[PDB]
Amino acid sequence: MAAPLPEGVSAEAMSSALDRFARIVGADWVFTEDKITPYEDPYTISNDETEHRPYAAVAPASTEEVQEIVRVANEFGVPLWPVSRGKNFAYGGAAPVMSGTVVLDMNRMNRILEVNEEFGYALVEPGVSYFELYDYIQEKGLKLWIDVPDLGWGSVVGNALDHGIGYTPYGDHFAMQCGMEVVLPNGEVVRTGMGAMPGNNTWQLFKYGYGPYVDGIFSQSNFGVVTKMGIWLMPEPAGYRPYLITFENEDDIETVTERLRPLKVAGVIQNGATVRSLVLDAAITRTKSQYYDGDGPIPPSVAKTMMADLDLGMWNFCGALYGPPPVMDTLWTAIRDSFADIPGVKFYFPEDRRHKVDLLLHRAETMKGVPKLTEFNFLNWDGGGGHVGFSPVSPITGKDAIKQYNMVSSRVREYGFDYMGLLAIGWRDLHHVTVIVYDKTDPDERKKLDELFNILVDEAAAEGYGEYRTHIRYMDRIAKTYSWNDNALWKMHETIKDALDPNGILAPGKSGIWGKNRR
Amino acid sequence: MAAPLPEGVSAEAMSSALDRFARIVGADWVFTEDKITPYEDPYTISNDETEHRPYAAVAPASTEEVQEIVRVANEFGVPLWPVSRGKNFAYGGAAPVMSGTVVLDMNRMNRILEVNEEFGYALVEPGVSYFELYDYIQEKGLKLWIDVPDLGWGSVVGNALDHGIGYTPYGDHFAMQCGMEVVLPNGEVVRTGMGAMPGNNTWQLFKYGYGPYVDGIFSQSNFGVVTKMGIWLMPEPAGYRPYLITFENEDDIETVTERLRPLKVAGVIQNGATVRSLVLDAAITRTKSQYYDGDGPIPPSVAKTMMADLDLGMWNFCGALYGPPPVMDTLWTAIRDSFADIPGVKFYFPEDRRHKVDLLLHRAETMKGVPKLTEFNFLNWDGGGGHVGFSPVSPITGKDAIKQYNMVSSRVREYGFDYMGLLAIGWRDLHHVTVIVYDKTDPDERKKLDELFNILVDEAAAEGYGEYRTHIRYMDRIAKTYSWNDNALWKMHETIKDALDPNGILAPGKSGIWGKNRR
Ligand SMILES: *Cc1cc2c(cc1C)nc1c(=O)[nH]c(=O)nc-1n2C[C@H](O)[C@H](O)[C@H](O)COP(=O)(O)OP(=O)(O)OC[C@H]1O[C@@H](n2cnc3c(N)ncnc32)[C@H](O)[C@@H]1O
Ligand SMILES: *Cc1cc2c(cc1C)nc1c(=O)[nH]c(=O)nc-1n2C[C@H](O)[C@H](O)[C@H](O)COP(=O)(O)OP(=O)(O)OC[C@H]1O[C@@H](n2cnc3c(N)ncnc32)[C@H](O)[C@@H]1O
Ligand SMILES: C=CCc1ccc(O)c(OC)c1
Ligand SMILES: C=CCc1ccc(O)c(OC)c1
Repeated sequence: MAAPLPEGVSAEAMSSALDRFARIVGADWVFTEDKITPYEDPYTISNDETEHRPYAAVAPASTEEVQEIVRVANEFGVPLWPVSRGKNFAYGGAAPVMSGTVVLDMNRMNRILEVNEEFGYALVEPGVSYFELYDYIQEKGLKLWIDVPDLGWGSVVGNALDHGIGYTPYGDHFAMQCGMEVVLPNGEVVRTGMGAMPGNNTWQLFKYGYGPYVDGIFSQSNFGVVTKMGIWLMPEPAGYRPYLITFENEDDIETVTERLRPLKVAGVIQNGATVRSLVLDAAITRTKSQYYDGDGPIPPSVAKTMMADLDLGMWNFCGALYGPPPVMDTLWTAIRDSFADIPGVKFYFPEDRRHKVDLLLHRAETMKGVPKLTEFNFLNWDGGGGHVGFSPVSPITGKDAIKQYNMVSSRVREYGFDYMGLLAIGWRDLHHVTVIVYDKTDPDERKKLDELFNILVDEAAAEGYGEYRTHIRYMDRIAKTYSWNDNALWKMHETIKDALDPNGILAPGKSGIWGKNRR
Repeated sequence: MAAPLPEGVSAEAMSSALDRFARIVGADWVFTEDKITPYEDPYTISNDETEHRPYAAVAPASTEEVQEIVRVANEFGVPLWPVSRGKNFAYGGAAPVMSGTVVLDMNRMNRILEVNEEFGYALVEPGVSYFELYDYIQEKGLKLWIDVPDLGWGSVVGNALDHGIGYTPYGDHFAMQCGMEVVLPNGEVVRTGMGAMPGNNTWQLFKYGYGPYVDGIFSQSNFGVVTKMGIWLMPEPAGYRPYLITFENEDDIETVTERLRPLKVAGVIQNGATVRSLVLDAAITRTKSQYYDGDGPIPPSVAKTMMADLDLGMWNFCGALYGPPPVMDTLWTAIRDSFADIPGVKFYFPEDRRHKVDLLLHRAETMKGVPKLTEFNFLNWDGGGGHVGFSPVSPITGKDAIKQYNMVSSRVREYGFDYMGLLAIGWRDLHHVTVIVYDKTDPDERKKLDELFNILVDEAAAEGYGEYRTHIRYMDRIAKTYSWNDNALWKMHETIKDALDPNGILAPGKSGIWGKNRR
């Protein structure tokens, strides 16, 4: 039941590390036994209780405390798993790849250092939630919008660092980053970009500074602990019009994707708009048992009944227009005209929706940066479960979108799960995120889910498709798919890992990076 | 006369390396003795003939040749200076920081691998010029625009890697980079992003791939040799209207900058528009001798004559509108109304310019990505010179812009040069590039220029202002300005440098990064 020590670390070295942590942060902020529960992955996959088990957690309240924790980790060989808020649900929560790792929980580092209206940026510590930043802005009356993922309880910092996405024009969270403070694995502190200039007034204004542009190496990484991050924020626009376009046929995603490509590449679709499958959208407001008594995935009659009941299609394109009315009118003509000849297509603004509790009314808040927790509802689809994200990247091409749709949905449904797919529209790509809802308390369901997930990764890789982000359980497996020139890129990451973190004390296994002591 | 050997490298070691280079590339493509002259800085600053002298150059035609050159460099400890085209004029040309370095000239690697109209991207080798990419697009009738710096003979790759800028909405060249192939300092080759996925179709569509985001560490860097690079390209817009707004008073730049800020942060100003001083703009079509017979910088009465003769201001704001006419009309109303109340303001479209050879008619081409060589015209201003760029970063704030103007123009004029100032508007910053035109053939003028440059650096840094880019001569001095926490950031760069390049054979001194054998 209890976590094992990490390999190569004695009870004495662990015990000396945890006493030193308690001196740095205070005894109230070192969590070791009954108190480790929140750091376990909430959505279990393994049936092996020795896997992904944190030994303890430590909750610092300053950069100095993070530095001291990292120095102690080096002294005793005790590996850390840094998290900003640790809400990485469906990718492991706050749990580490390697059992015995100590979570470094930066929740209590929740200072909003600055929100600047005139330049549209925030400078935040890692414990700052989307709810907290949003509330600060509303309280101060600042004419800025934030960009939120579906769950507002996450970290502005942590989500961006994991290459997270939201649903406004600022939906590429890491792309909006500007300036960061990093505790390097030796416990030294650096500031990137203009933050390296003493007395600067440009840390959050100009990304590069001078010399190598290194901010990105601390994203999806174990090269450092990020303790402050700047992020650009969108000025409140002069107008906002959310829309939903629904498609009748699963096979419409091919032509729909062809039509989205020129609109997104030219920026006529201004936001990280989405195309969401029926069940993902139905599960926000309904449960399977309201339409079907069976244990399988839904049959076609059930899909069609849900579509007619909820005014949803098999595919649901949710986007928004932003700016002065004459600009929004022009963009709407180009978007509407692109879809208007597909048989079965329907166009909605919010005023056109029948239900008070409705997909479009919900996503209208998301696409103006309003944090919420409504998306958690899809976990009740089959009575209450966990989820995991299978998140391959696609070109914005109909051939690829319908290929991935067919490959993923056929397998998910074969293993007894409904298909719940998001196509998140990036600058030149789709993130295809399949959320697989399963009973995480049931060892037989966990076994099927694990087998299915390995199949989806292998079949996607055999088609030249890689994941952008993954669960702690599969980080090695995904690294091994990026194998060009005999794993050349991971050999370079391991070179950088050994130089910055020779003792391998930061997040062993994050993104399949281990360091020389554990390779 | 001849370059010295690099310190620590024997005549035998150099001779053995150069013979091995000739076996790799062919004896015709190793340049020594008289064939070295194009690799010298054309715009000399030092009065010491032993400084910034390349020993030789080698001109490979494939990534494989680049890899074998790098392996031989490691074997003999012979340092390389990689350039894509080596047209870095005003920052050293192709010349190295450290005398005795061999230039690794990638001009002959000039394949356009792909230009993709429907996804708006190109994949290019380092030798591809902006002319070549532009001409390929026009010949194939592809509906794409490129983004050019003022000089079209530079490298799409090399300019981006040095954080170069241009004048369309795609003006931040490095920001539009997607996917690269790098020869690491050990001679191994890696592909970043989705390039690491065998059989991918997403290298130029999704920046990150999976894991640490490293593309940035190879910009303004000596961490590797970039051999292929993707870049996003703008779809040809539905319309295009370039404009010039002129201001009568040198002090107008304070209020003008205050008004530019909200327009830029909200994206109403769609491109990397520019505010250029009178002399920089006058010098595109006139010489000082046509207005003034005096020895040094122009007096106020001569400025007023020039302004009325050319329809220029003390400050000239050159931008463009892009997209459908209703969009261009809406953005123009916001831009025009922001400046309308400034005494002495004048607004011009191309049809309003009375000169046939004119600043606006020239920059109208630049702001739709037409490569040209007309910007060298300003070098005629005082009878023929070279130039160096003093390039501090500023907030988009009136107070900062007028402070930098006063600091820089005072000192430049005091040392006998005219002030020629560009404020290139980025997303949240101004790049303030002062081009100092000087008689590069005169040791007394080079001594004044060198002393002036040192003063501009030290005075800017005393005000918390750092340069985004600099000349080879000043790379150490600029690195030493980014000194926060006892030079913490450069200690990290040196850690990564020693891990990737233990022999220190890539570009010692680039961005003030030397490697353990030479610091
Ligand atoms: C189940 C689920 C998940 C989900 C979602 C909807 C549901 C129902 N909607 C999402 C969305 O729309 N967009 C998105 O990007 N993610 C979405 N998710 C996934 C996930 O829940 C969220 O992304 C969530 O916000 C992530 O958690 P949080 O924001 O708390 O981030 P974290 O756990 O602290 O950090 C993630 C990992 O990054 C590394 N890390 C984080 N902080 C640091 C610092 N400061 N230094 C170094 N590394 C850091 C760690 O590897 C950490 O595990
Ligand atoms: C005098 C002048 C300069 C100038 C300009 C106008 C005038 C009159 N206008 C500019 C503009 O509008 N925008 C801009 O960014 N620069 C402008 N300049 C400056 C300069 O001349 C140009 O930027 C020019 O394009 C740069 O030269 P080029 O494009 O040929 O680039 P390079 O010399 O090959 O590379 C520059 C440095 O980067 C590193 N490097 C380059 N390639 C590699 C590869 N493949 N791998 C690793 N490092 C690389 C080197 O340090 C190289 O010296
Ligand atoms: C409804 C799903 C939203 C979602 C978006 C992006 C993600 O990476 C993700 O991971 C589990 C979930
Ligand atoms: C006319 C000046 C254009 C210009 C722009 C950016 C640069 O860095 C530059 O360097 C000298 C020159």
